[PDB]
Amino acid sequence: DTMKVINDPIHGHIELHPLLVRIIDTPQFQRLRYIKQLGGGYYVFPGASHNRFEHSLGVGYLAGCLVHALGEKQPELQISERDVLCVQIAGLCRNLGHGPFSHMFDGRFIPLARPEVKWTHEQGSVMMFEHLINSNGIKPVMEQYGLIPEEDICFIKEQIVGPLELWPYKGRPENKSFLYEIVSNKRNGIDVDKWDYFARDCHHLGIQNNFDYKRFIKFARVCEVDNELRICARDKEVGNLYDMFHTRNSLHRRAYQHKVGNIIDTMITDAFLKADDYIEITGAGGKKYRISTAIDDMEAYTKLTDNIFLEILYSTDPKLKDAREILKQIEYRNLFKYVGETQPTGQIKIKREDYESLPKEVASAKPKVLLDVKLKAEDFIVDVINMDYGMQEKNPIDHVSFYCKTAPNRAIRITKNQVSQLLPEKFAEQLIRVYCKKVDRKSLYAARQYFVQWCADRNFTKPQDGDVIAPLITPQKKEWN
Amino acid sequence: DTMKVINDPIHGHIELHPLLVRIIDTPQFQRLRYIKQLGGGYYVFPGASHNRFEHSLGVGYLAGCLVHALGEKQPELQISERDVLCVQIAGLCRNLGHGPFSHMFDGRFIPLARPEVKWTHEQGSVMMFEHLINSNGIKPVMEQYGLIPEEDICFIKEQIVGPLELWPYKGRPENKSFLYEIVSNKRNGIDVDKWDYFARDCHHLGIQNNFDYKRFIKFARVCEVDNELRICARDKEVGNLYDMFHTRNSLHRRAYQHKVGNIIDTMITDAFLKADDYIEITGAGGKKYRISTAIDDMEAYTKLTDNIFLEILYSTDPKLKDAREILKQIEYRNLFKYVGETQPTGQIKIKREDYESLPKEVASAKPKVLLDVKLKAEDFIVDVINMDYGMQEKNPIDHVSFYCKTAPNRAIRITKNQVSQLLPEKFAEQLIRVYCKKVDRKSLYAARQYFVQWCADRNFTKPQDGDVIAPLITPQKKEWN
Amino acid sequence: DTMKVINDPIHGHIELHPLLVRIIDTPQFQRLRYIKQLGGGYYVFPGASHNRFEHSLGVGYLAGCLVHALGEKQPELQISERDVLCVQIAGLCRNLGHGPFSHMFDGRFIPLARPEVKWTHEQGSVMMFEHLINSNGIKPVMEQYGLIPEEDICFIKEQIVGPLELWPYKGRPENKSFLYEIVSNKRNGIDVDKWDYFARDCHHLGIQNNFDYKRFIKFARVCEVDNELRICARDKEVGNLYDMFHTRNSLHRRAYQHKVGNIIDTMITDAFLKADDYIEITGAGGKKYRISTAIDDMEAYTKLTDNIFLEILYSTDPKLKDAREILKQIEYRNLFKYVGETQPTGQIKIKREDYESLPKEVASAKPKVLLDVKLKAEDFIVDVINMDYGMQEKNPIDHVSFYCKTAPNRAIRITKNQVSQLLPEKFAEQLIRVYCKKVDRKSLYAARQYFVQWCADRNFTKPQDGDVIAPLITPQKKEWN
Amino acid sequence: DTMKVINDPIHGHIELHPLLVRIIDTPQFQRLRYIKQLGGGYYVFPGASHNRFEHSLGVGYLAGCLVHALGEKQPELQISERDVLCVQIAGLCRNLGHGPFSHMFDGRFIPLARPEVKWTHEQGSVMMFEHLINSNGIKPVMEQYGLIPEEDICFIKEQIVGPLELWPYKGRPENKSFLYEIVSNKRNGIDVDKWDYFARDCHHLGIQNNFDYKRFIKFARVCEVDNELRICARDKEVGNLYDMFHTRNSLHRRAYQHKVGNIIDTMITDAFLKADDYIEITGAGGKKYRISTAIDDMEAYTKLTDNIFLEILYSTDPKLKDAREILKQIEYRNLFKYVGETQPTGQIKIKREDYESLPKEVASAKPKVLLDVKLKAEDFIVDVINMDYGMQEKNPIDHVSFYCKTAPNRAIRITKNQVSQLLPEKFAEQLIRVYCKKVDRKSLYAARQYFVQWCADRNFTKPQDGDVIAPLITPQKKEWN
Ligand SMILES: Nc1nc2c(ncn2[C@H]2C[C@H](O)[C@@H](COP(=O)(O)OP(=O)(O)OP(=O)(O)O)O2)c(=O)[nH]1
Ligand SMILES: Nc1nc2c(ncn2[C@H]2C[C@H](O)[C@@H](COP(=O)(O)OP(=O)(O)OP(=O)(O)O)O2)c(=O)[nH]1
Ligand SMILES: Nc1nc2c(ncn2[C@H]2C[C@H](O)[C@@H](COP(=O)(O)OP(=O)(O)OP(=O)(O)O)O2)c(=O)[nH]1
Ligand SMILES: Nc1nc2c(ncn2[C@H]2C[C@H](O)[C@@H](COP(=O)(O)OP(=O)(O)OP(=O)(O)O)O2)c(=O)[nH]1
Repeated sequence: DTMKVINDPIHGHIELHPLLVRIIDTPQFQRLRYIKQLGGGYYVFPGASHNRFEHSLGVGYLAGCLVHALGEKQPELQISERDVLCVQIAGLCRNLGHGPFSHMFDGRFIPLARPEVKWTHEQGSVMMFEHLINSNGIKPVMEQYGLIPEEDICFIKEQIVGPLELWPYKGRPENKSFLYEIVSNKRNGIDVDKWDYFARDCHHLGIQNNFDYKRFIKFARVCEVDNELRICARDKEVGNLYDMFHTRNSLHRRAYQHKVGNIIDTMITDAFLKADDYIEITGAGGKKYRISTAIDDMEAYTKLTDNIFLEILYSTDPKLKDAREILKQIEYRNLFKYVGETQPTGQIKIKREDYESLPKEVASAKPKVLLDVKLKAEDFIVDVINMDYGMQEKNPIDHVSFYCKTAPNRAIRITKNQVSQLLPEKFAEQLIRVYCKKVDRKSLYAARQYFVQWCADRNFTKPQDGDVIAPLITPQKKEWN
Repeated sequence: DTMKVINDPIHGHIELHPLLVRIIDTPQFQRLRYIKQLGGGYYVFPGASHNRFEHSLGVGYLAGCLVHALGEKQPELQISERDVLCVQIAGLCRNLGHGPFSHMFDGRFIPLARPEVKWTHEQGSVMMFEHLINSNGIKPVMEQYGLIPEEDICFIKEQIVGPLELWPYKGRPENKSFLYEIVSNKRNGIDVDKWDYFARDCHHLGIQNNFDYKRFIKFARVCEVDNELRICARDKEVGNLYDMFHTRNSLHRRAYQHKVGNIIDTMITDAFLKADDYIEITGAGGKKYRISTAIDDMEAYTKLTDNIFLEILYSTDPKLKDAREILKQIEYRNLFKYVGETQPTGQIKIKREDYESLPKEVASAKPKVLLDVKLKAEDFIVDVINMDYGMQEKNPIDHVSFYCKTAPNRAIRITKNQVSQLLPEKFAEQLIRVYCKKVDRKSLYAARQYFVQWCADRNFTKPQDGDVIAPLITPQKKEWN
Repeated sequence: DTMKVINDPIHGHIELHPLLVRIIDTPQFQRLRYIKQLGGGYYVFPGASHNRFEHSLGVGYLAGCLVHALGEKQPELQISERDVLCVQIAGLCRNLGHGPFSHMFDGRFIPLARPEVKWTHEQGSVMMFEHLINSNGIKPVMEQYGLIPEEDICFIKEQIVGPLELWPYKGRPENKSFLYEIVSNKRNGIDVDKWDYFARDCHHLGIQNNFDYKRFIKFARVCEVDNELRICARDKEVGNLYDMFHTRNSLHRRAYQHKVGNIIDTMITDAFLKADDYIEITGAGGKKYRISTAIDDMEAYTKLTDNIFLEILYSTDPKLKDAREILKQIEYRNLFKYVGETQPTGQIKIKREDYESLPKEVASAKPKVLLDVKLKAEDFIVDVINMDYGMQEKNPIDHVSFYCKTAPNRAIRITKNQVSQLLPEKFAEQLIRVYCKKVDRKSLYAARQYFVQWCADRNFTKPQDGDVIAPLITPQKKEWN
Repeated sequence: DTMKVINDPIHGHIELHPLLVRIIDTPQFQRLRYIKQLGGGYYVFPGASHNRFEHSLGVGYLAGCLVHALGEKQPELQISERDVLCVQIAGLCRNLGHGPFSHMFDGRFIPLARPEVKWTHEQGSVMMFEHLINSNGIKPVMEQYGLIPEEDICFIKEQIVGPLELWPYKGRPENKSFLYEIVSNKRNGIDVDKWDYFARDCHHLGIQNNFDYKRFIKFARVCEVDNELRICARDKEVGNLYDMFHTRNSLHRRAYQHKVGNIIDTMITDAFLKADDYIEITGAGGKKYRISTAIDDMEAYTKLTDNIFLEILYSTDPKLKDAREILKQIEYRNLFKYVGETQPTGQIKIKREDYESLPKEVASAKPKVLLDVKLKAEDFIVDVINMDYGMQEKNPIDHVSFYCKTAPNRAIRITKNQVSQLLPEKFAEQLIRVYCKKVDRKSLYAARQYFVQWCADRNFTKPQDGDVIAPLITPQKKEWN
């Protein structure tokens, strides 16, 4: 068997080693063709038809580019072909755990369907990878190409999910620490997975990408930091690193958190929840699983993709009527109505436990306005979005090591003040979107009054259209004007 | 209510009139989200994840651009807002009739499943459009925005499929004949549908597009030709028009007729044929249809998309085992093996009626090579591809009218010699690909010997790799040496 | 005479009205072919070969696009063909006043050569425009196409330079106030000139542009604000508007203020100053002008372009030896050495009057570190860069009017807190770059010690490489540690 | 000294070895910043501001990419770092010999100014390279980095100009023959110089490029052919190779041979010829040269760039009045008028020696039409363009070697019949453009009559607009009708 070339619109011609091809040509990997990268986003950006499969190829490619570049510049690192292949495989396989409509599944559906369980796509990816290896006789192929399965499978999993539990890794030692910063960077989030989705999502969304990953690679080096060998960026690239996270935030703002994309994701999730008792997925030993329990059996999970949306949509069973009707309303674009957006002021943050109390709060507000209709808690959806630089409150650039041209082997730190006073002073905030399930004109008018009143009662920010949608309410709050 | 803006990666911001939005937001139109533009091509070019839905939006957009531009430059044409809307609707809806995996359905599956019927995507599009209008109460909406449904629905259908049967059209008169040249140009094939797929397919495939549709629009005018008002191009654009068809041929050669893309399409078609007795699709009156008969009932056809592939793949029914196994082999990349390509020589053309006799012919050849295995007719697939400039033998540029700068209202003709001696001497040819269903090394070696011998016996062209794959056969033919 | 089409890499096919063509085809306009958009930037980014001429065409094009879009959406504005042409002409002609190497001339050379005079490219553009009109018999042509020269020439000049001096404009009245916001927006800096250079500079520099001007145009409307009709943006676009200025800042940071591009601009300016007594430029009446005095006579200024660089470089006159030698050193890449960058802290701001005193201060600093060589004020260059959002300390978005979907004719305001807490807290800062004219290793080491000591003495920010370049000095300043 | 990174819009980040930087940072190399790649093309395509300098960097980059890829795939070739550097230097330096406005200088000016001499840019590049090496002490630097100047300078020159005059090369032996196929491919024209200008010219012109050089590199291998090791392409790439030449032809047709770009080049050449007696360029020993004789002294030639255009344009010397006036007319767009285009038929070919007789022939034609004015030989310009695939009549693909997947070390040939029947049947043709120096309406009408009559008299092809421009002449020729 020989290497294969794949033409990708983002990366051009990607060379795949025979071992990589063997891993790719399995039901577990090919499954990713049937899961949309941006889920409900496709229903707002028609270009975003792209799936997790092509993203995965790109991540594997870029992982190879970075590890190869480091090895070529610094032979002293002793990076090996075996190392390169393991990094590529991890890059290739770190999206294996995604479910129907990607983030919607891990972000919205599973938390509601199975609150007791803890689930992440990372854990899913490790489980799927194991299933892929075992179901397709990959281990023999790995030794054929010089890999040592026991150590290297461990190494690959560790790159995906982190320590499987002083040096916490078993797949490689401290001297090769930098290898763990390529595919999924737990230290500061600067990894090749972001680089591919920036470029790929932008290509499909029809929005341009400002981050130059090729430049980053060119300026990347490995230096000793606290007795570890780690990837360091050239000092002058610090502005570009801040911009990388800015680009991520802008993609979330324009696309991933689009108000309508989110509501479509919300509606699809509700449809899945209502279908969950009735859809069956056959797993290992012929046993039957549900959408919510397929995560327990990888054989079942292998067959859990975006297709479930169509299975529900095309169903005739009366048990599926409620779920089916929701999806049909999406098709007719009878969506829940966006009422508005606000943000908390000052120190105050909204806790995850409190999310459920929020619709009730909106319904409880007493706008001093005559209303034809009275709305109830159940008529409102409140979606809270945490926007940050990937490390909650923290500045990820405080967790980057740099080097300077006069001493390329000496790692240094750079503070925010040393860079620009125009940069963010905070690295996390919350957006609160409110929608109404009643779509009639009178209901929407009422919803706007409750919403703006709630904002005022809580001293949230004035909605941008507040003076238009609620001219009677906005005047009462002095701070607003 | 109001117009909507959609951001498209190819065209940027597309404005959709409220009437267009009403048509788009229906089950019949949204269905196109679930049908891949390039079908099996996605399995060779990972970027080609795009669906018929986004292509349809682009076609409607470009149809609007062209009709609008003509009206702005030539007020004397009396192009009306009603005309603009009807052209946009036709552009939007001319892909409604496509089936699962696009060309595979009309090009491969239906011809085999229903040889008696004559089916085209164009006919399908008209039927689906009628179903869309009737199922969603569109006619009242058309009247609201100034359309006259009887005349305008006729006009829209005519743009899609041609005369529904001296001026043959009923939707518009001879003085608006040019309007019929925008969405689906039956005169010479220069239409906005091609312009969108050139740009869109290129963007997703990762191959660059050489044709400038915007330039064409800028140089397009309407002139009187044989007592009809028709779209004419500036004389000087003739080279670019030849190049448009060159671009189309290159896209077919690189992508649409990719040997492996074609074989995947072939395998999927075989799977569908084997599943056809067992898959049920519920149509009007709760009644049940097959993949092959859903075309008879639009309610059933509405639910016939690429999902069928996954329904088969994920099935457990023993009756579907053979169909399911084919799709599973696609996943493992255990595909039928490409043996080679050849072409007829001289005046020889291969008739459609003779396609079935070809595998037998290959199996009947007697290569003077020792073979451990003997292959049979059923082990071979022979795929004949007709590559042309869209009008069989004819030069489409002979069916274009031009105008010159010194007399912009005077239509002229331009012959091929008046342009370049480097242009094609012929405008149609045939490519013949041979594959083998037995994938083992010995079988593939044998298949190569039969194939090259068959080529020699028929006086077809020497396969490009003939001296390598069949060194003992190739020497025999004098014409090849 | 008829309209002309120009193919532009940024905008595609641009249509130019015959009047515009007459203006373009003059020595005064064609001159812009010989002035680089980014001056010394070309010597760092080899792609940035582009000239002011093609930028000007793009600005004229976009000015037309915006005025046309507003008129089509809001017929009630009574925008006239005469208005459209005047806006296009202003867009076309607002770069006429640029001198050799663009910003370098107005930003560096003229302030040093002619400190008494107040010169701006805007003033230059008005003067050149007048010279263009008068020298080429344009006024008759304007009348031919329906313009009224007295009012319209005034209007065009006002768009370029602002009031020529309660409504301050004479070219158009308050009802057409929005027209003044297109070409050069004095209210908030959101104009089509920025939009072209973002796209064009990015195209040539090899840096991606993330601002979508076409989207902005689509969402732009005219609303009444304080008894003026002004351009308003859709409320939703506010994030994108903040990002427009972010993009501008990033282009300055990456490209326009590149440390080496700036030093090359500095060296070229020094060469021009040394050549100024000896280069002659023949103006009106055969009178001779200097590089520094050509601005006084437009006939002379017409012949003052980047050519002057080559005239000096290729000269043999002994008087030009010093100037010529500087340019020759640029060619050998024997440039002054970059020592580092710092910023003021707290309330501290560096005044224009204090710039020379800066080199002396650096030279005056006493490191406490032994040095082989002693450096003098004259050996240092200190370049102070004011980075802001175009309105000094002010937030330009506070000077934008918005509209909301529920009331598109009602102008509103949006504050920064209503948007994101991750946005800049400040909108202006200063960067201080230090270079050394002595390029030897010992001199450079000494320069680094003086520089970091100076930073510490002034309480400026710690240079990013401070611990590497000046390990002895960095510890002393507690604030840094 | 260390490697430098340059950001290029076409290639992104290009790494330059220190030796390459030393060569680049010389007056001889930096000169290329002041010569436009497409000469007069800039005056038709405003995007084409790019210069020979940035093209040269790209060619050096791609030369490195190809040689490095071959070495990585085939260690047995024994490609050395020394080899890589020499190939890069040749790629970098193969444009050193270009003169003002590029092709205009070698293609139009020198043939007229110095008919006795045989001059090519290739010869110029070798001379300039020698001058560069000797003037800047490069040989010691070459030795420092492991080059052997005697052998390697010879090798570099040979790559640029071919054998310096059975293996004809002295710089490398037959086992490294493939190295000579990278920078300037004398065998078939497939070289990295074309690849850069395709991409770069397209980027700037605003026309898309459809040739994928990266793909070509990926599929390139070295195989033994007639006792030489030569670069071979994968068999299936043959279509793409035909398309490479098609792309070249299309760029010539759309851009490089644009009728107006050519006439501007013609006018500039005439201006240079009229200025030649009076412009002085100071060369070695202070001696003076003319535009036409600067090619004799490299020190003078170093200072011969596009600036000559501006020196003439800005001159006041009465002796330069005639030359200056031509350039001023270009600025006013008072260009000679395009009359039309035709081609020879049958076997007819127009020799270089006969070009002079053509204007007289046109003037001699007797159209049987009444004319107000009589035109003379001197009023006509006849421009003959040879359009081919780079090898005159020959098919360059007949001079390409291929390999097949089954036997990657075995070189094969592929004939045109083996490929596509839609490909060109001829590989060379001539275009004849006629212009008139008299631009008045009566003169232009007369010119059209003479032109079409001449075409008929000679049995050339019917001009595309012939029936409009000469309705009384075209009916006469039966072949046309
Ligand atoms: N850019 C470009 N990409 C192509 C072209 N033809 C195919 N591709 C894409 C499709 C695949 O993603 C990738 C590899 O396709 P190939 O046809 O070279 O591989 P295939 O396995 O069919 O051929 P082989 O097994 O090597 O004979 O390149 C082309 O002409 N241009
Ligand atoms: N280029 C670009 N496209 C965007 C941005 N935000 C949204 N889009 C895309 C998504 C859709 O295809 C299209 C329209 O999205 P909008 O958010 O403007 O429409 P939506 O109906 O959500 O808002 P509206 O109903 O007007 O309040 O533009 C953006 O910031 N930049
Ligand atoms: N994209 C593209 N641009 C072209 C092509 N040919 C010329 N251009 C560019 C060059 C100019 O910037 C612009 C107009 O060129 P044209 O050749 O159409 O105008 P020209 O005045 O030479 O012809 P005309 O006076 O109309 O007979 O378009 C082409 O084939 N494709
Ligand atoms: N894409 C991109 N290119 C940049 C950026 N900054 C500079 N460049 C370009 C300009 C040059 O062509 C090339 C190298 O610029 P650098 O600033 O990295 O090199 P420089 O020699 O100025 O710094 P050094 O000597 O390494 O301290 O990259 C950036 O932020 N993004």
